Formats: sequence, C-alpha cells, structure tokens
Amino acid sequence: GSRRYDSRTTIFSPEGRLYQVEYALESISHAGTAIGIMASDGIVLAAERKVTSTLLEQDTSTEKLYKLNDKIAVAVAGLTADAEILINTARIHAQNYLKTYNEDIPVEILVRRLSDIKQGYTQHGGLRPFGVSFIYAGYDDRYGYQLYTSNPSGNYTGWKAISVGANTSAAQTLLQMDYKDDMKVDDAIELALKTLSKTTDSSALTYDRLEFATIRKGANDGEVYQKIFKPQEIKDILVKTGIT
Amino acid sequence: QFNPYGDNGGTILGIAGEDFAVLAGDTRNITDYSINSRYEPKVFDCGDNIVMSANGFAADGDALVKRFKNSVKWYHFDHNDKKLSINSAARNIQHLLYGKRFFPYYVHTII
Amino acid sequence: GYDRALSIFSPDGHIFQVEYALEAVKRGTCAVGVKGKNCVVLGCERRSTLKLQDTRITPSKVSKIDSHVVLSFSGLNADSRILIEKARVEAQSHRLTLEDPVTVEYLTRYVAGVQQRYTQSGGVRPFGVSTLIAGFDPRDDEPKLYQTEPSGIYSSWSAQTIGRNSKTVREFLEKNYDRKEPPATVEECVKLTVRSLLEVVQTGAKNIEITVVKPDSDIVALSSEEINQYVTQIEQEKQEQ
Amino acid sequence: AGYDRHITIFSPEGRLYQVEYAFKATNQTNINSLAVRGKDCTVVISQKKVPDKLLDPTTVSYIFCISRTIGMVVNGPIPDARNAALRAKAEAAEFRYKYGYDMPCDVLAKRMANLSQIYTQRAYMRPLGVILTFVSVDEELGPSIYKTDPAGYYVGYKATATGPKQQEITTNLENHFKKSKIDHINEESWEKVVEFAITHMIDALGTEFSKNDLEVGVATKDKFFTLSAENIEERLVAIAEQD
Amino acid sequence: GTGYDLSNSVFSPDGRNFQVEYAVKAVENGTTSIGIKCNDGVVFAVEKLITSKLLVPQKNVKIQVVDRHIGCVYSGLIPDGRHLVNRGREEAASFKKLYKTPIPIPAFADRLGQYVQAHTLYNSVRPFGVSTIFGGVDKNGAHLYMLEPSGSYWGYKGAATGKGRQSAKAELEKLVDHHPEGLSAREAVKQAAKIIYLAHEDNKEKDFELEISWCSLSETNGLHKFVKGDLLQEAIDFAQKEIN
Amino acid sequence: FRNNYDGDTVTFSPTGRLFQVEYALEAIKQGSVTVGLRSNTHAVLVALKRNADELSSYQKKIIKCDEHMGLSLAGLAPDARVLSNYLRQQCNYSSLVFNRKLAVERAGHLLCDKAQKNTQSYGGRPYGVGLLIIGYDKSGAHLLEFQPSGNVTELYGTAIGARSQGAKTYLERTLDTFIKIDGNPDELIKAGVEAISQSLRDESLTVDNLSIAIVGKDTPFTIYDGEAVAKYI
Amino acid sequence: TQQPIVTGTSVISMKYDNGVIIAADNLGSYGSLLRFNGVERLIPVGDNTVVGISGDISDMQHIERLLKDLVTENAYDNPLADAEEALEPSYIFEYLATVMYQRRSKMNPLWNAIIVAGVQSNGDQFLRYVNLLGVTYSSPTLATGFGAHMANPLLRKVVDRESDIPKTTVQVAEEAIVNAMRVLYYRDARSSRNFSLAIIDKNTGLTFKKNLQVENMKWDFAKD
Amino acid sequence: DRGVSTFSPEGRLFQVEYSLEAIKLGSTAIGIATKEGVVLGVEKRATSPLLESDSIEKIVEIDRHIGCAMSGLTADARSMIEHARTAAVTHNLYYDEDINVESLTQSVCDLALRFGEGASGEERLMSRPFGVALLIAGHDADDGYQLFHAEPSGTFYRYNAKAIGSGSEGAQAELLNEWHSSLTLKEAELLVLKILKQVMEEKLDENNAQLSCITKQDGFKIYDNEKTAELIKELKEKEAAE
Amino acid sequence: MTDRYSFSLTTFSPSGKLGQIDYALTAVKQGVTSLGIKATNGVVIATEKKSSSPLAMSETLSKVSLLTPDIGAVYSGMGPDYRVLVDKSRKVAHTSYKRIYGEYPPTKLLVSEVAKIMQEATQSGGVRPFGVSLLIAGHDEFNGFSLYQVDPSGSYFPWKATAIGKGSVAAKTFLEKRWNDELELEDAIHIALLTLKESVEGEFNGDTIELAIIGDENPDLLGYTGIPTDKGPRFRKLTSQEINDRLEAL
Ligand SMILES: [Cl-]
Ligand SMILES: [Mg+2]
Repeated sequence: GSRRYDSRTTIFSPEGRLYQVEYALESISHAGTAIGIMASDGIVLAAERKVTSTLLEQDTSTEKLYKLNDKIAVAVAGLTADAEILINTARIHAQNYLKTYNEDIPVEILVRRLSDIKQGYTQHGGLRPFGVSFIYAGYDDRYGYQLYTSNPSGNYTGWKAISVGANTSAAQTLLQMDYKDDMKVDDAIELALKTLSKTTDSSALTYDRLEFATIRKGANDGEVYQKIFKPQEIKDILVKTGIT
Repeated sequence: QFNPYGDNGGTILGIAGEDFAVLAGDTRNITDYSINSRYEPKVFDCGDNIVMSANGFAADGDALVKRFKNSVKWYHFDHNDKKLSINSAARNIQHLLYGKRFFPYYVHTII
Repeated sequence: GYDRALSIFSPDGHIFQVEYALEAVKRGTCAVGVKGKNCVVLGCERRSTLKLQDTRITPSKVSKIDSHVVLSFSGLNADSRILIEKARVEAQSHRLTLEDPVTVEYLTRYVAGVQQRYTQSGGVRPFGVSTLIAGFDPRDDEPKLYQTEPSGIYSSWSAQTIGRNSKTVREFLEKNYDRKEPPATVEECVKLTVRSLLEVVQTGAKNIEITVVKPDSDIVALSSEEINQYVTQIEQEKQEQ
Repeated sequence: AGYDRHITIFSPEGRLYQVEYAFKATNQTNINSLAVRGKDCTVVISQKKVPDKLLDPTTVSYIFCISRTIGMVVNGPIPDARNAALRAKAEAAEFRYKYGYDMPCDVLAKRMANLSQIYTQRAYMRPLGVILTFVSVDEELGPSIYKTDPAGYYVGYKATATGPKQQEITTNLENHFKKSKIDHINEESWEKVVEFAITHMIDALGTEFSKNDLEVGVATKDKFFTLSAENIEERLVAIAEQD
Repeated sequence: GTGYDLSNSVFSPDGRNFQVEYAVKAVENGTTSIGIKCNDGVVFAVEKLITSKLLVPQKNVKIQVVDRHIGCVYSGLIPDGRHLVNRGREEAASFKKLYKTPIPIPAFADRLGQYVQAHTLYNSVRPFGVSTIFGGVDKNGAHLYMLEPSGSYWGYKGAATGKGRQSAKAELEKLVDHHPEGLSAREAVKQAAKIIYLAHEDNKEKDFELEISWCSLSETNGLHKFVKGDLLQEAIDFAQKEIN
Repeated sequence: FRNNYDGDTVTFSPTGRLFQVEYALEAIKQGSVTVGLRSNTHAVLVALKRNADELSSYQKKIIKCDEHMGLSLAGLAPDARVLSNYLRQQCNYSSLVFNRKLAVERAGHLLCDKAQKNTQSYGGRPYGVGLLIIGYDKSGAHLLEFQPSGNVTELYGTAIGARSQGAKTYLERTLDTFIKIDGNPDELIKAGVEAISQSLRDESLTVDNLSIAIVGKDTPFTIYDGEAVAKYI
Repeated sequence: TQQPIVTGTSVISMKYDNGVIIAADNLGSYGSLLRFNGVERLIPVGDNTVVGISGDISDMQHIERLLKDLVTENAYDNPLADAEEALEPSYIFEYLATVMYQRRSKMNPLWNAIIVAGVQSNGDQFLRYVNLLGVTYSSPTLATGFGAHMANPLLRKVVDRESDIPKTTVQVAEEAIVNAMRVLYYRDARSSRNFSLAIIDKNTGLTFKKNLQVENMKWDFAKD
Repeated sequence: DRGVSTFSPEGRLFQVEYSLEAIKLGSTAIGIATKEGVVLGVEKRATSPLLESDSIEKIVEIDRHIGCAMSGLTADARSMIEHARTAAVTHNLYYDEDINVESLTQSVCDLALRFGEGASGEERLMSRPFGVALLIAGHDADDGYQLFHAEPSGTFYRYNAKAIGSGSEGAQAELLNEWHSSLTLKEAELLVLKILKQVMEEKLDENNAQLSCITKQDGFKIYDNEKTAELIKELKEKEAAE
Repeated sequence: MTDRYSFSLTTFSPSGKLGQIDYALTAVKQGVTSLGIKATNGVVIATEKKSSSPLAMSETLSKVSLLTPDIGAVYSGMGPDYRVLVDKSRKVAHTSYKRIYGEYPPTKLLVSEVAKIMQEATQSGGVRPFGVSLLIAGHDEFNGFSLYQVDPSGSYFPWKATAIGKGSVAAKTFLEKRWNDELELEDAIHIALLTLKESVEGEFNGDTIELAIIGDENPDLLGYTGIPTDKGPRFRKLTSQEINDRLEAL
C-alpha cells in the first residue's frame, strides 16, 4: 500500500531529535535576518529582504513584517506562504479572545496558541512542519512591552533583544555587546540597523532591502501606535544613523 | 395517526411452592371484541428450568421472550455452559426492558 | 486519517520511539525534587547557549496544576505544554465531580496514562518529557513527590533528578539524603536542593530557579537574591576546610 | 530517491514519469483513429482488429455513444476506455438534469481533462492509459473535435489522428489543409466526408480495408450514430469507383 | 530502476501494470473452464480435480448462478471468484429493483468489468486472481463473455481459461469452423464434456469430476439450470467414447 | 525473490502466489492435529489437545456454534474464536429471522467470503487457523475443511495440524468401512480415535489429552473431555 | 407514519384433513371508489405456500417483490433449492413477521394484514397471521378486516377446535370458503363479486383458481 | 518498512514474538494455586534506593474474588486492568452474580490482538500488541481456585503454578519438582518467597518483594510488609534446618 | 480504495530544501515565456501560443484567463494545473468575497486566496505542488492597478514588470532597461511585444501571441444599459487583428 512512500515526519532520531524540525531550522538559517529589540518606551522590528530587483514594487510589498492586532506584530523568517497560514489563524484567535472577554488578547496567550499549533505538526498528523520562525512584538497592560520568539518545534521564549534566520550567532553576539536595559526606542532603532549592517551578506544596506516597524506609546495619548515604515521613511532614518 | 401498541388480552398466574413453582395462563388471544385464536400459547420453557410469560401486546411479548431465550443461549456460550440462576435471569430481564425505557414493551412479565 | 504505527517492537523486544524519547529527556535541562519532613522543593537549571532573555515573560520551568500541586519536567518544552494543559483540565474536572482537589498520586496517574497512550496510538510519537509532580493531598501534611517517563511508568521518590547530568546529581542525593532524618526545615531542604544542582550547574546565580511547596496550597517561587544567598553560604562550607 | 517514478510526484527534472508511462499504454492496442469535420457533420474512423476467431466481432469497439449528440473514440486499453466512457455518460446525464441543456462537446472534454489532471496531482489515483477523442455537431460552435490525454491536456482540432502511426496520418491531413486553405472538408453529405476520411487513412497507412477492418462514427445536428458493416461496405464500394 | 511490480496501480516504463500480469499467472495455474454459445443459449463446463477419495462426489459445486438467467464459472483463486459473484448478485438485484426487467447480459458484463478495473486503480487493493466465463439469455438472445484480471471482457462464440486453455481454444475453433449455421443446446452440452476431457491431459496425473450447466431459451425457458442424471451421463459417455 | 513480494497480502508474486496467505497456512501445520469423519447418520470431531508445561491445562480445540453444528481448530486460537463467534451469529440470525437451521454448506460459503476479505485489502492480515466444521442439517451429516486462503471443501473425512498426513491416509484407506457406521455413534468415534493415533509419535493419547465431539439424527452437538473419553483410549 | 391509499378488503382461510384453503377478492378500493378490478392479492411462493395480503396495495406490491427476491436468493449456491432446502411456509412467515415488527418499531409500518397458508415438507398444515403491528397468531380458521367479524363465525361451525381438522374434507372446506365470500359481498361495502382461491394439498400440491364469482345469490325477497 | 500484523515464514506474527522478548526483560512474578487459595508474588525491583518501594504496584485487585500480577512493560497493563474491573463490575450489574475467573481472563485476552493499521475485521485501533504478561488468580463456585497466564498473543493457559519475567525458565523448573496437589497455603507462601530469593539479583527482604493471596472467605488481600517480613524469617529458619 | 496517502509528499531534506517545490520551479523554467508590465493607466500580460500541432485550433486554448471583470491571469509551466487553478480562483472570488460583500475582491486578496490553495498542495496529505507560476494583473478602486507573481511555494510578490518560464532571465534584463513610472498603456504593450520577440523562435503575429490588458472600463462589453454606477469590465483580451496593427509600428 502507501506505507512505502511515507517519510514519517513525526519520529525521533536515536539522539532524540526531531529530523523534520532540525531540517526546517536549517531552511530558516538561509532566510533574511530579522531583529527584535525591546526598549523602556517601545519595541523595534527590522528585517533584511532576501533577493530583490530594480523592478520589484517595494511600496505594495510585505514579506517579513505583519500586523496581528493593533498591539501585536510579527517579523517572519522562512517560507512566506507557511507564515501567512499561521498569521491568519493568529489574527482570528485574537478576535475570538476580544469577542469572548471584551479585552484585547495578552501577547503570551496569542504566542502560546500559535506555538501549540506548530507543536501539533511535530507530534501527530504526519505532515511537514511549518518552515517558519516568528519574532512577536506586542503590548498589553499586564507585562507592558514584550518580545517573544517561536520556531518549527513549537518552542517559544521571551527576549530583551533577538534575531532569527541568517547569521543569528553573529547578530546575537553584537546585540549582547551593546544592549543596556535603560535603552530608549531611538537608540534601539540605531542598534538594530548597525547589527543588520554588519551581518548583511550584501555589499551595502540600502532602504530597498529593509522592512522596519516600531510600537511607541504617546505621553499625548496614553495609547499604543504601530508604525510600519514606508520606503521613504526607511531611507530617511538610514541617513540619520550614518549609513547614508 | 399510527398507534404502535395494541392489546391481545389474556391473563397469567405464578405461584411458588416450597420445592416447586407454577406459571399458568389462558390460551386465548383477542383484538377489541374479536377472537384471534382459542389456543395461542403465552407461557414458554426458556431452558435452565425457567418458565416465562409476557402478557399484554403479543408482538412486544414474543419479542422479549425471543431476546431472553437468546440471552440464555449466549450465556451458555460466554460462561462455559454455566446454569442461569433465576435471580440472574431476573436482573438480565430488568436490562432488556429498561433498554426500551422511552419506547417500552407493553407487557407485564412473570418468570 | 494518519494512523501509521510509529511506536512498534523491534526484534530484541525494545520500542525504539519510547527509547529515543528518553534521549530527548537526557538532552533536556536538569530538574530535581527533594521532599522535607513538612515541605517539597523543586529545582531546575536554566541554559546559557543564548542569554539576553526577558525573565518576566519567558515560561518558567515549574508549572502549577492546581493551587496545591506543581509539575516541572525535562525534555521538549513544547511537548511539556500539552501535558500541563491536559492535567490542569483534569484538576478542575476532578473538583467538579468529586467536590475535592486531586491527590498528587491521582494527578500523576492521569499524566502517566496520557504519556503511555501516545506509545500505542496510530499516527503519534511519544512525549519527549519526564515530570516531577510534587504537592500535598487535600487536608494532609505528609509531602508527596512523583516521577513519570515517556513509557508511562510512574513512582514516588524521597528525592529524584531528571535530564542532563542527572546521573551525577542522583549520586549526590543518594549519599546526602537520610530517610531516617529528612531535611526537618524548609531552609535546610532548599539548601540540599541547591547543593545538588551546584554539582552540575557550575556557578549559577541566575542559572538556578527554586520553588517551595508547603501544606494547604502554600506555593512560592524564590527570587535571584534569596537563591544567591544559599549559593554564597554553600561555597563558604567548602572553603572552611 | 527512486520512488519519484512510481507515484505522480515531480522528478528532479520537473517531470511526472507515471504520466509519461500512461501515454505509453495508449498504443498497447495497436489501433489508429482519425476525426475530420464536414460542413455540418463530424466523422471518426478507427481501425478494427479482431485476431481471435472465438471473438464476437459485434462486441469489439473503441467508439462509444456518450449522449444523443456526443460520441467518443478511445485510443488505449478497453478497461480504462470503458471506465472513461461510463464516467463521460454519467457526467453528460447530470449536466442536462442540473442545467437544462445538452452538455456540449468542448465542456465534456474539459470536465474529463480536469478529472485526468486530478490523477496527475493526487497520489492514490493512477492516470488512465487512454486518449479520448470527442465529436459532435455543437448547437453553438458547429462541427467539433476535442481530444484529452493522461496529462489532463485538451484542445480543439480541424482534424486529428491518434495511435502508433499518428504521425503518418497527421502529415497527410496537414498537407491537405495547406492545399484547400480552409479548416473543414467542403462536403454537404456526411456520406462523402466518411469517404474522404477512409480514403486519406488508406493513403497515409498504405493499407487496404474490408468492411470488418473499419469502425465508423458520424455526428449530425441532433444525432451521433455508428455505421454497420453494411453501411461501410457501401462506402468502400464508392471510393473503389474512382481510384 | 526497478520496483515497478511491487505496487498495484503503478505503470512500468513500457506502459504495463505488472501486478495485473502476475494475477494472470494465478489464473493460468488454475483449473480449466469453458463457455460455448449455442443458437439459443450458452453452456458452461469446468474440470474439478479430485485430490482424494475423501472429497464427496457432486457436492463441491463451482458454477454459480446470478439472478435466475445468468451462469458464472471461473479459473484461478476460487474465493476471488465468489467475491465477484456476490458483487454480481448485488448489482443484478439493484438493476431489477429500479428498472423491473432482469439485467441484460451486456449490462451485467460491464457491471463486473468496471468493478474488476476499479481493482487496478489503487495500491491499497490487489487485482482479481480469476478469469470469469459468464452469460445467459435476455430480451434479444444469448450472450457469452470472458473477463480478465485487467477488467478486459469481450463477447465470445467459445471461451476457455486456466490450465487447459490451449487444448480447449483449439477444439472450440474447430467447432466454430465446422458449424457456421450454429450448434444446438443438446449438442453444445456433449461437445463441452468432450473439450473438458481432452483439456484434462494437461493435468492427467490427478483424477477429475465433470460439471456442466446451461441457459437455453427452448430447453430451460431462458433460466440457468445444472445438467444432472441421464443428460450428464449421456455427455460423460460421449467424451469417454471420443477420447479413445 | 520471495523477500520482496511477502510484505503484505495485497501483493502478488511473479508466479501468482500470495505469500502472507502461504505463511498463514504454515501456522496450521505447526498446530496440534485434529480429525473429522462422518457416516450418513453422524459426524465426529477427534482432537489432540496440547499443554505448555505438565503444570498447565491442555488448550481446548473444539467449539460449539449451534445445537446442530460445531468445529475443531488448528493454528491461532484467537482467530478460531473470531470465526466461530461470526458463525454462531449466522446460525443465530437464520433461527430468529427465518426460523431455519443454517445449512452446513451455507456455513462454509459464509466463512470462505469472510476469509477472502482479509486477503485483498491493505492493512488486513489473513486468518491464521484451519477449522473442521461438522453438522447435521435437512440433508444429513456434513464435514467441512476451512483454510484461511478462503478454500472450503466438503469431505467424508480429513485431518489438519502436525503429522496430519498419517490420519488422512488411514481415513483414505478405511473410507468404505466408516461411511457405513450408521446408527452406532460409539463405533464411529472408535474409528476416529484409531485415525488420530496414526498421527502420534511423541506420546500416547491420555484422559486429559483427548477431546471428542459428535452430532447426528437424534444427537445434538456435544463435547466429551476427561473421564468422559476414558472408554475410548 | 403513513395512511393507506389503495386498499384490499378481507383475506379468509381455514385448514382441512390434507392441507389449507385461502381466498381473497380482486378489488383495489380508493376510499369509497371501487377503482381497480383485476388485482391479485394471493401471492404463491414455491409450490407449498400462498401469502394473502389485505391493506395498502403499494405496500402489498413491495411485499410481493420481497418474496420473489427471497426465492432468487435461496437458490444461490444451493444445489437442493428444489428439494430438502426449498423455502417452507414457516421460513416465509417468520421472515415477514420479522420485517413487519421491525417496521412498526421504526414508526413506519407496512399497512397490511397478512395470512401465510401452506403445507410444511413433513405433511403438516401451516396457517398463521401477521399485521402492521407485528402481532401473530395461528388458528384452524383465520381472516382479516371484515372476514374476522363474518367469515370466522361461519368457518368455525366446520372446524371449532383442532380435533375437527381430520374430519373435514376439501369439498366441505371449499364450499364453506365460497359461501363466506358470498356473505362478505352481501355485507362488506368495499368488496367485489370476483375473487381468487388457492388450495395447498399435501398430495395434489398447489391448486390456484382465478376468475371466480359469487353465484346462487338471494335478492328475490326484496320485491316485498 | 513492513506491516505490524505481518506473518513470518514460520507462521508467527512478528509484533507478538518481539513482545514476548519484552516480557522476558521484566521483573519476576510467581503464582501457585492450592485447595486453600492462590498465592501471587513479585520482584519489586527498584532502579534506585531513593525510590519509595511501596509505590511499586505490580499486584492489583480486579474484583473481591479476582486479583492479578504483571511482568513486562507495566504501563501497558493499566488499560488492561481498567477493562477487567469494568468487565467484572458490568457482569455483576447485568446478572446479579460474580464473574467466573475464566470468562474475566477470556475478556482481557480479547483485547490483545486488537492491533493494526486498519485490519479488515472490526475497528482494532491500537498501534502494537501489549508488552506485558498477566497472572490472573481468583475463585468462583463452579471451578474453584484458579491461576491463568494471559499473554499478548491472545491465548491463556490454566497453571497449577507459573513464573513469568526475567527469572522464569529457572523458576518454572523449580515449581515443576516442588508443586503437589495437597500443598497448604502456608507451604505455597514459603515456596514463592524461596523461588523469588533464588532468581532475584538483590537479597530478598520485605521492601523489594510483595506477597498476596485470594481465599473464598476473605477474598483478594495484598500482604503488608510486617506479615511478609515474618514469612521471610520463617523461610530462612526452615532452610538452615537442612 | 480510500486515499491512504494522509502524509506529506513534500518534506524538508537535510539541507533545508523542499524537493517537490524546487522540482516544480524547474517545471516552470521549462514552460513557455510569459510576462507582465504595469503602466500608469493600465497593465498588460503576454505569452506565446505554442500550438502542439498545426491541426489544432489555438483559439480553443486560452493561456490568458479572466478571473473577475477587473482581474486577469497568465502562466508558465503545466497548462492543466493552470486550468484547474483558474476554475478554483474564479469560484473562491465568489464564495469567499462576492457572496459576502456584494463586490469583486481586490487584486492583492484574490492573489492571496490562490497562494493559499498552492501553499496547501505543499503540505496537505497525498498531493504534489502545482507546476505553475502565475502572473495576475488587476484593478481595484482603493489600490489602483497592480501585477502579482505567484510561485508553487504559494509565495507572491508585487512587480512593476517581470517575466517567467524559458527566457525569463534575459527578458527581466530587457524590461529593467525600458521601464519607467511614466509609461502610458500603449507604450507598455509596445515594450511587451519587443520583449516577447526575443523569446519566440518562429512566426510572431496575432495568431501565435496571446495578450490582454487591465485598462479603462469597456461599457460596450457589459451587455446592458440603464444603471450608471456599472461601467463594465476593465479586463480585455486583444484580438488577432489589434495585435497585428501594433506589430506594423514595432
Ligand atoms: Cl471539473
Ligand atoms: Mg497518482
């Protein structure tokens, strides 16, 4: 029968590793780097567009930064198509929480739910894992500004600063060397770009190869703003931090 | 509208001696004011020295007797030709009847 | 749909999927429980492959099942979450039908029965997890500590450790735990837990977390300074020789 | 690493060997067929080979009456052919019932092609080892030939040919449509379109035909039907009084 | 490479299905059975090998009846043949339930044909290990069929399958040539006994038991019946005479 | 060769064989011998029961299906329980629905079709047991032989299991004698004991070793074990 | 739950020394309209059983097909289908009794009263009744609908108990059935002059008589 | 790979034979039937000294007149006990009587061959055979005191005495000589305690071995450690006596 | 019977490659060239009709397809896979959008629903990915004119212009030279015809070239009058003639 053609995607190696999860993490290591940095007064998400062209329309384009809520967002690393399946279920989980409780979903509860869906693909069903690693940047009134990470295993963790995809070893060393706890958002913007500018496998780091997002409050509001940077704004900040 | 129940009349009588028992019943089956039969047996030897009658609606009575006789046959098969004690037959019939609690067998039964 | 038998017998009589699940546990960070006369203490090491973590939000290693029972583990973190949820739901269901919190043995038996089922059900692999389950039965003061492993076997321990270098820290507890005289205080029970981890953790102020559980749903997690004090006092014991 | 040749998954060259091998099955029967369009008719000629003397000639056919208007000639093994026939008939009857008009030739073709394309993507189904040639006089498009293969491909033909000696017949017809400058046999009666079909099948194969060597189908406005041995023998007699 | 013959629904590089070809070997290994189409009916005959004196004479019947008007005999895996006749019986009942008329033999032939072909479409089933010879009398005359493990069937004047098929086909071919006007039902029965005796020289080591049935418009009223007693003996003698 | 085409029951070998079925057939031969034989008035089962230790019981070989039918097994007992279970329900259905005792011929046909379903579908496994079914119906005494291939045969006599060829050859020789033991159950059983003792080698059949069953004209299917089979050793 | 549409009235029957007689008229009524007049309500099954059906005729026709399907099915892999393993009246009855009780129990009855009349293989007389409720009974005389009220009283003056059956001849029984059919035409407002009658004798076999008529009627006294 | 309900060319199911290997790697269990009751004994076999021995439960109550000992993958037994208990209680709810020991055993064994990937029979959803053999001891009116061996092959034997697990072939050969039809319950107890002593790698005390019995009068009782202690003392004294 | 292929046929390899997606993109490369160019006031999509026989009628095979009255699709690769993708794309535009909001989906959202269908073929039990790359061109009121590419992975990207299939590397280079943000729709068609000429071996006329635009509203293609708010479809397939006229100014 069919037995002959089954890859068996949900078994252990003799070492007790999950083959398909290990190979998916391998896939993701080739993907455009994404960096999250949490400050005292906000969060920063930066990501390197993998492969471009003079003809790729960048104004209409979104391959790495997605809004999950008005308070939550994700940086993606890996298969885009896989990410969009997970992103769409997460957007719905948030709206179910809001309908049931009449409160916006806590960031950890959304993250745990996605992470549990990914775990499922690891343990039953015999389908390939989602070849995706997420950085979540959210805000809620319990834990304030939060930054989490999730990978094909279904494992999630919380960070002050993190990278996924290409050159995470290099990126994590550099972040850990120049990150202080009393940092301001404007400083985190600068740190995030420098780290990308040093791990890039490309000649330079131009505006047409970057996605950028921030989650800043207002003293003149008391509510939280998600600003996904438009190409011209990424070009402006790129000069201000001294990369022209 | 269709009425799934009817009434075939008859009467049955069970008396227990010290070392014996009897189960009796008239042999007359009726519908309204008509006689259907003057000799329609109603009391049955079920094996294992147990006799049974289920008086009232004949169709529901013959069904129950059939299901119980079959219950005796499958007890022999499942419990190495063990004899079905009367107390055990009784509990088995409680389950047969209660099985149809919400569409009952219209019978009064004696064993 | 997918019902392929993933856990099967090999010719020598082993179940390789179950065997390999244990290897995932062996890879997992160390966890240890020691039971006092009047308390139980759960210790867990924290990794150092990456360190830039938010310790406020990162899911901690010791999970409450009910107000009186805790679960720690060693193995796949994601697999742990599925067991913890099922148990928390079994905890509320037990209270609803019996009108009484679970015993520690009951909760353990339920977690071990689930772990087992995943070893003879089509389409699934076993849990890559072992658990310590510690607490106090309702209206009882006599401490309980239990261990489960992916096979679905469980048993109660005076003291036990699971995960990477558990061999070493077991050897320590075997020759430092007196059944005649269990750690009489909370303080000296915690100290025997830290001492046991210090064999494996290698200088870990922020690389050890301790949870103390006492009778009548009295559970608390120690902070970095409370644990750091214990590390300080145990290093002076050595140097005073 | 060698199982990409057993089920309908991609080889490293982007190819589906199970589809390519299914096309190889089509020629197993060693039968050639050609369809041509008239002014207001459509004609399918197929070779009829009966090797065994114990066979009932009458029961040996690869032409099927799908509906009152649609006819289908199959190049491939008869079991897959009859599978395709029954499905096409079932589909034809359900279209009429649900939408109130006779299923057109080209729409039926698309539907059987979509069914073939599915065996090309789902692993538990093998492709059918057959090439389905569909003919009618459509009430909108007029005389129509639509052909499907194991790949799920289909297209309309001015005329077409199928089988081992496909190419000989094809280049014969190709030359005739360069000469005549039109895209149908300019003939009023089907009788003289059936004579055209048989004539060009003899010149392309270089073989003569008796009345039991051929199998003929005709679509007219509002009926598709097959010819008896006796209707063909009449047809052979007329081409003979010309050569 | 190879492995083209391990999985049922799979095409070899030359367009063949080896699993169907291997089922044909199970059939050829089988006992010899024949059908003969007479001028108003059909005759079925089959060789029954006597393993030992312990087999009860006449009692292990191989020829099976469908509806009341159809006969089936088969060569190969006997339980496979039974499984097909149960499907045959469900199919003929279904047809009669809706259309009132008993199923025409061509209609019934395709019903078997489509089922057997269904069993070459999937690797989760095995092909049938029988070639079936079946027919009877309908609205417009007698019909004889044979059905291969591939699903292939045609109408026949005569048919044979299994051990003795070459001896039988040879003897059937002579009858078709020597009787262009047609054979009678009485004659076809005798002729069928002879062809089974002559085709039993391919198996001559073990003793055997002849079994014949017929469906004739004139002789059995278009119903399937078994040949028994005197008419069976007349036919045994006709073969025992002509074998010498 | 064989190794490639014996993985499952859904696969034919290049010679047209079903190896999973031929392996199932091997489970019978490794099983303890049993014998059936009949006259016009009675059918008998004689079986040799097999114990693990001298501390263990001898595994029961004969199962009753109805008052007029039952069978002896050789091979996997848990499969013999499944098929005898199924056959009990066919005998039961015939009675409750048609008030008719199931024909022994028809019992055969129903077992055959159940066996066959396991040998053409993926994931299934053939049955691993052989059965000798005896009954008295409206056409008298019957003895069937069931193979897990699906093949069911009606015989005057036969044997299956280990060294079963000894009893089978004896029966094949005695045929004219035992077929005529009508209205004498004792002499038919003696004839069937003599048969089974043609398949001994190891030991000599004893009181807690021999099982016999009989059915006939005015004899419901009944099983004799222990002291009850003393008078036949 | 249904309501009967086209209907057949009384079925009457009794036993005698060597077999059984059954009769029923040839009418399908449509309420008060006497709509169809050729209707056969006696179903022969083999040559040892007749089944007489009253009630809904759509349901009767369905029960007629169930019995032809039973004959076909019994011949399958059965070389004794015309001897020892032929269908018995008691096999046919128990099958119908089962179907009837199953249908009432699913609240979707076959709206019929049925009388199975035959001889068993051992020479014994078989006569038994079942209806849309799954109620069953034997008696030396059985009738449905009106036949219950008027035919049983007349037929019971010939066979009152079992001991009377061997004293009753075919002629005596047949006359009794023919007179009961007349009396029913007199008094049943949904009855027909035309009727079929079947005899099953354990010697002469099955005799089926079509196109019979009520004769020797008394209307002459009406003029005064 | 190869199917889970595949036959070997010798006529054996692969997965059942490999299972039988798992049961040899298990702790020892001994049953001895007598006319005064049935005795069940087990090697506890704690993997560390920090393990609280009396949390090792390898002898369990099924009903008051039925208990069982296990050897093999003991986690595999949990669902088999839950089915036996349910069977015994369900039997009592339907027939107002105790289930026979033999019928209870038959019921446990009916599970054992319900494994496959969708086997053409019923709905056997369960990936592999059980990796544990059971000794099932009990009393009923009909056949008296009984010991049964319940394997994953779906067969059960009735034994006068039986050993299963690591020490089995050795212990069975010992039971072969020692057992006679007129053993007292006290003799049966010592004989179990003795044969455990011989085959256990550890030195036998009241913490790494457990005794139980089933008598018509008091039903199935697990002996607590103090009573087993005094039977170990009694054994030692009789063996030093010659 | 019963699909027993409940497991992925597309799995990660030790390198982190998805074999079947890689192999599907190989199949796309072998397929005929198609392209798309965005202008200020329209979009054009273009491909070669590679007739499989001169006896075939290339008019009875469309490689360019209307999905909604304002959205059109073309492909490179396996035509049967495109055909059933167009069936499913038309139907999801109704079930997931029109039967809820009473308007046609905007381009980016219909593209998203196609991507989703193709992503599923990459992960579902018992299927192979689709062997096509689509170019989807469309207009919606709030986003204006747009052009998307959709790959077997289910990944989609917005383009000012691009090409796929055989000669796509060359063709992309030729479009990067010629394109600007000030192109009128007529200039974009012109560039498309030049670019496609470098890909076509033989005959290059309006019988061997299939070309369509998302342009102005065509009220003459609506089929009714009276309702002012309805101005008619923006998708228009160019005629054999309309192509040949622009080839005489080439
Ligand atoms: Cl379709
Ligand atoms: Mg396929």
